[PDB]
Amino acid sequence: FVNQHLCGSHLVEALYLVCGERGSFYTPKT
Amino acid sequence: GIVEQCCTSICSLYQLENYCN
Repeated sequence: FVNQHLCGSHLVEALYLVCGERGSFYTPKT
Repeated sequence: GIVEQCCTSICSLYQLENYCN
């Protein structure tokens, strides 16, 4: 059911939606 | 890696979760 591709922006955001890891963890840029 | 997987391939609810902790 939740088997799609999340590239570009989708992941950086997904984190916020589930467990925000964009602090001093995995807060990368492209 | 953290994103690569859910980008080049597809991932699941848990594959995502890992980030969490």
